[PDB]
Amino acid sequence: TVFRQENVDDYYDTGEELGSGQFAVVKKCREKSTGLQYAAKFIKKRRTKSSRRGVSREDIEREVSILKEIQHPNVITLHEVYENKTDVILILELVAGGELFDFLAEKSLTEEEATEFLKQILNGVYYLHSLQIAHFDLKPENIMLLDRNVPKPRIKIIDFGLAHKIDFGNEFKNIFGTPEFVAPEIVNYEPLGLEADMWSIGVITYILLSGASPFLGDTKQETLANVSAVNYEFEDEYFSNTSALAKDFIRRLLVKDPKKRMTIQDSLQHPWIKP
Ligand SMILES: O=C(/C=C/c1ccc(O)c(Br)c1)c1ccc(O)cc1O
Repeated sequence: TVFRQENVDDYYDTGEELGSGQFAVVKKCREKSTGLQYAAKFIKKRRTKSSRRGVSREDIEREVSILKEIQHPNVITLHEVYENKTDVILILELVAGGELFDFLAEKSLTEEEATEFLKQILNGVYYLHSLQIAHFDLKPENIMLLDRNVPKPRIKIIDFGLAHKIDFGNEFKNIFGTPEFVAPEIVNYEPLGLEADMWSIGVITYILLSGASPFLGDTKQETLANVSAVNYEFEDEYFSNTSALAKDFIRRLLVKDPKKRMTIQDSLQHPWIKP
């Protein structure tokens, strides 16, 4: 699939940089014809077949095709796609309130503050999983707020760069996600499905309530070894006033066997969440 090949700078002006990764940079932008503001994600293309730099066209097209399907209050919306010889440029909904990660560093959350965020995450993941879309990269960095100066900020899931459609209940690919948040089946190079996202939500919930990462080691290999062995515990120093039911929710997500892990529907019916 080909994208718009006119120069993006003829239709948008860019501003503040919003974020920067190995193969992409995101810049605030403004559409000249409407004054409306967006986030432009510039993805570096691969320059040869065998190269390891840049993102393969297959991977870029997969992300675009997923973004084109989704429309939900808790997921980013895609506006337009441009390309040139160097980059594919996704014009995405602007989410300007900052990361859940950075907002976390400002303060641990109470269970009410945590569940208010978590319920929005669960609602977005429920929508995705309903469409058989696995995100495969859920982590505080990919959860951003629309406005961080309200008592109950609204969140959006960003970054569909690892997301896959799961038409057969599992996909057999490598997911090089972030060690602290990937499920044991990713660490072990196993077939992957929607369950991997539910493990990541369990990790996110642990961090939201405690300020601490449950599997984090001193090196990436230690973190990955801890994930595979399900080597975590609730430290009393961090969890002593956290309810048992919040711990129960986490414990039913941080389950090695994906078949025994809570699904997204289970998580919404769990007594800690269900109203
Ligand atoms: O920084 C990133 C996310 C940014 C963002 C900020 C505000 C937004 O509205 C939107 Br959409 C995205 C990022 C994304 C992908 C990647 O491969 C590397 C990255 O660093």
